[PDB]
Amino acid sequence: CTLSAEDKAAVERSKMIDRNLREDGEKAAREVKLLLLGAGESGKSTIVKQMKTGIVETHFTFKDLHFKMFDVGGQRSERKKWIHCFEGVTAIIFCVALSDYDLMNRMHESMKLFDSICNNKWFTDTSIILFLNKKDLFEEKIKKSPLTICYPEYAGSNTYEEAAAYIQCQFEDLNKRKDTKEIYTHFTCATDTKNVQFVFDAVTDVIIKNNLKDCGLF
Amino acid sequence: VQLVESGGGLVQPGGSRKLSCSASGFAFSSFGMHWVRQAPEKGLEWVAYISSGSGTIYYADTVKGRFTISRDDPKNTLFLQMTSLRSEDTAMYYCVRSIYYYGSSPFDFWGQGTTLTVSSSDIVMTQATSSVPVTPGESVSISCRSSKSLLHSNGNTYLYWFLQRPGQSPQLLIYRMSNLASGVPDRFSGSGSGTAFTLTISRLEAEDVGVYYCMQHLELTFGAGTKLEL
Amino acid sequence: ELDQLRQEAEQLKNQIRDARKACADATLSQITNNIDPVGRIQMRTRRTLRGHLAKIYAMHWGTDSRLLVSASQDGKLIIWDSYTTNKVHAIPLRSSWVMTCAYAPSGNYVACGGLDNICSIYNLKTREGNVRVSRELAGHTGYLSCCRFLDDNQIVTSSGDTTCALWDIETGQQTTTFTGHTGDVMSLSLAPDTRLFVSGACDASAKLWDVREGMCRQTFTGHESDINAICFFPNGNAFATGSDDATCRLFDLRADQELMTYSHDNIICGITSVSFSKSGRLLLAGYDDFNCNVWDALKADRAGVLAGHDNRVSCLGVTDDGMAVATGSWDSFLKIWN
Amino acid sequence: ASIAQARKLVEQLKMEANIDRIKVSKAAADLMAYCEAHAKEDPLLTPVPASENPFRE
Amino acid sequence: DYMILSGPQKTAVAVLCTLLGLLSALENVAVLYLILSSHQLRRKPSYLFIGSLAGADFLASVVFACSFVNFHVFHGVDSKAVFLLKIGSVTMTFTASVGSLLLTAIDRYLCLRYPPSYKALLTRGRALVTLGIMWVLSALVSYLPLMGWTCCPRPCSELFPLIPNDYLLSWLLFIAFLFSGIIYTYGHVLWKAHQHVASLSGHQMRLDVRLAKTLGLVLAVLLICWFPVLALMAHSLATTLSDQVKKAFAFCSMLCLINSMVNPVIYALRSGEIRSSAHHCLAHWKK
Ligand SMILES: O=C1C[C@H](c2nc(-c3ccc(F)c4c[nH]nc34)no2)CCCN1c1ccc(F)cc1
Repeated sequence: CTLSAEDKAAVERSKMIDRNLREDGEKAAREVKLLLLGAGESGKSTIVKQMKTGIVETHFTFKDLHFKMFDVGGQRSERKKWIHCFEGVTAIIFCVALSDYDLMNRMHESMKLFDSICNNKWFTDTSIILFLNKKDLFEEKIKKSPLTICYPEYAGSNTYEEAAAYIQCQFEDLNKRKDTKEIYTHFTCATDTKNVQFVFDAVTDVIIKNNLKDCGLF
Repeated sequence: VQLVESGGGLVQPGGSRKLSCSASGFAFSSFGMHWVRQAPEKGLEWVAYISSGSGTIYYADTVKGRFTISRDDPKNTLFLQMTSLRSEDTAMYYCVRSIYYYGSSPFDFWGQGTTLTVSSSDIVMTQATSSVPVTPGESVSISCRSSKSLLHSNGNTYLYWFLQRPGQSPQLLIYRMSNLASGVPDRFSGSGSGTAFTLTISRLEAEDVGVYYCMQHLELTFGAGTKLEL
Repeated sequence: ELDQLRQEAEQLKNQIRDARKACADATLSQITNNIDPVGRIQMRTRRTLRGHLAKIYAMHWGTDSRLLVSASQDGKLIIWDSYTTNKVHAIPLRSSWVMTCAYAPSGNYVACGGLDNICSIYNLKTREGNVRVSRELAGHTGYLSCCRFLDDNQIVTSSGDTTCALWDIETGQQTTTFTGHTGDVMSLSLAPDTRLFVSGACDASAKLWDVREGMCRQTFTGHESDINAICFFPNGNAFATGSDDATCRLFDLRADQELMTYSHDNIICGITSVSFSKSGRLLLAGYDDFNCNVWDALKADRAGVLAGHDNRVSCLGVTDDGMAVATGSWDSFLKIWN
Repeated sequence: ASIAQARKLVEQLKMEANIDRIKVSKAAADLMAYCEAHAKEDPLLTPVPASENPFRE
Repeated sequence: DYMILSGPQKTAVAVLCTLLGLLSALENVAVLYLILSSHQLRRKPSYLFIGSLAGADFLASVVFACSFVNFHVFHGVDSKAVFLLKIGSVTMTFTASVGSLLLTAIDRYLCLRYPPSYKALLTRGRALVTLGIMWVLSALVSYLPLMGWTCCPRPCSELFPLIPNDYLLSWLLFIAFLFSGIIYTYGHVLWKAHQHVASLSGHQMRLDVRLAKTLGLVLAVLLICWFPVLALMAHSLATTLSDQVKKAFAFCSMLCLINSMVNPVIYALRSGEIRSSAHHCLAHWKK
């Protein structure tokens, strides 16, 4: 073995360190990571409120599954030089306020942000979970004000059920990857409680599809 | 940091007893543990060794199969089964810690020890002078010689120079030559020239006065107890 | 008025450019046209250091030239012995998002930083046989991009808000603040004399700073994209920059103008790391196309290719005595070449 | 007001432009002299024999 | 004298086997290249099972073609040792193929039973040791008559030239267990997929159809090819076969090779990254 007395002890210490590293990584690779990327202050701080420094981090559990949400809205720096650190994240959560249509326009800027983040070269196979909030204000704002202020080419009526669908399909066709990635949409507000269930179902679907693709079946 | 010994006392030959070494003030789970013996009429003598994580266990060839040693990390303690004792086991027992990595300095801290009164191919080193006058405040050069060359293929001069002060527990002076780490005063310097060993202390002090013990760690037998008088 | 001030600034810039053109006589390639080339250089992998479980973002060689440190996105900072691939220390960080690391010149301290806008300093040689967080430094408003020890009590830190800083570790306070960059600062290099240091940002401009007085000396504008890496020539009278437009540029602070450009028609991806060798005869550049390249410091011609990584090469370093070259990549493997 | 920023930029430019620069032909030969002076102590450039290489695999 | 297969059609099958055989072989070899030269595709542990299946199929085709053509077209001396060796080899590889199918079925079941932790349950080491133990068990079961038997006191079969009759029954039970396991696993996979789709449909059906369109095809191509041979062997076990259908038995043996030519298409070619690697390889090999 031609090793001195101390060399064997050093090798044993290195082996113990390797064992600890492997044990830690095995537990680390079993949790779910979500990147929360709500535009502006459009109800982003609320969803974390009922689902519970530069980067804020949140941990929670549901049905024996561990979720880690990263909020990075306090950076205010060059977004193209720290965005590659988030490869391999399970899903990107996007938040949009439905009452900002008449308020350039906020909705158009949100569209630019969604287009920029959805078609990035680091997110060619990452699913997006889209939230449309402030619905309770939106329905009364619609019954008081028309939608044609934001949308010039809109031939539909002025009811909630049609305007909401029109906005949803206006957001959902901004992706150029109609096959590799999928977009999940939900309508929520402050009083709703079942948001966590929706997130769990969406993430389980994403994980199942990734597993099926990995094993060569797809 | 402190190590407290419990057990010992008056024992008949071949008795059974627990010896405990309790540690407080450091990370016990990352340190290997040694037991050391000092006879009243002799010098120091190694007993047993275990590593971190209970990996390997080593006993002296003259006590192999006679004692055994265990470690309890969650309870943070060290245990020894004092059993099958002869008539020459009456001595003082010490608990020692040692950690091995690149640049480490093992054998740094020693315990207080426990007294034991019982009823009634190795490397051997030598010391040229068994009694030398010493004047603190000057530069002192120290060297020991053995039956083999201590240099390994990795090229480091490899020998431990150690001190025992009269009236209390011993303490470390320098580990393997050509290397100086933290925890010891900067006055020390080590050097080796194949078979020539040298420890130099520029500012000798009463701290560095007492009985030494050149010790090897290649393959752990202590040198002859030589007290350098003032 | 604003218009008068911008007009006079444009006039000053024109005068500076005219003086820069005037003080240039002959290209260095003209002098070094007839010099014996270094020839093809073949380097082989001597060790491979397994253990990380994510991307590797930084590495730094120790002064003893045997121990090194690496930082990964799995929230781990590992110290390796290069001679025998044993793990001396493994330190877990408070935040995974780390993108810089440093190793103290004395060897007692380590530093790290990232997207938390905080620089953490850990003590290595302590009792209790572990590693503890010696000091946390805060005060930046952007992500921390680089850190480099000056001595046991002073460090220099560049952030993403466009400002560098000289700190005091004993009591965490911004001893000096360096401002003047328009875009966020990407990298900094510390001179061997430790009297001046260079900084490169995303405004395609590099600057020289004096540590003591705290005032910028010169400014170099040669590129047309972001600058990702920078380092000092061993002499101390030159430096090199790598950018995203797939070209390297060798400058100097004596003549204050461009000296060399390193580019090829078959390279399109940018440069992530730049390092010299002893005597300053070889440039080592890590590219995004899974590959590393070696350039002559006097000829623009390539000399060698380092392949063997299965992803982008992020960090690259050369020992103090110039005996080995260590590279890391987005696959969790560190490779030592000799 | 942007007058402060413009004034700061003008000041920085005017104290940057005051320094003098030397000719490249003499400022570039220093690099060549340094390279040729230390060319004998480059393990990466010259092939060091395997006897004294700490890395041997 | 044990062989009474005669007529002008023999020459036909004399080429038919080879007219298929190396074909399957070569395409199987193709898979064994693509899964290996990629140097990043085999990092997935799920492809080890498919690689083992491809290799077993190649060995089965190569060994079976010569063994079945020499006996019926060349009339070799066929001493006891060499005959027992080739029979053991063909049985071993044909059992290893079914073992690989069952193992990949278990893998696809794990892909859905524990979605999040699937990346931690099945790694390189576990897959490799399971493959090795399956190969060892198949080899031990196949080479049983090499240990020794005579079928002198107990009358042995007539379809095979001195193969013990109890071994047929044991082998049939072994394959019955394997097939039952495969069917159970691919039933539970579809049940779990349907349950998940139904559960998700509550909040607001393509996955079930996508899974069925492949799994049903796999089951059909396995069953319609392997049922006739086992059925005829079971019939011959109990009945002395007073008819001439024994001459058709060799023809049913051709079915055992018909599976070998479709396994790469159904299994290996289904994966998209395999097709991408094939496209890259063919683009590179234009020089
Ligand atoms: O019968 C089959 C089906 C299949 C099969 N072989 C034959 C066959 C029949 C007659 C022969 F001269 C053969 C020489 N080689 N093969 C021969 N007919 O079908 C090969 C392996 C499975 N198998 C088989 C092999 C050995 C067993 F003990 C039991 C089943």
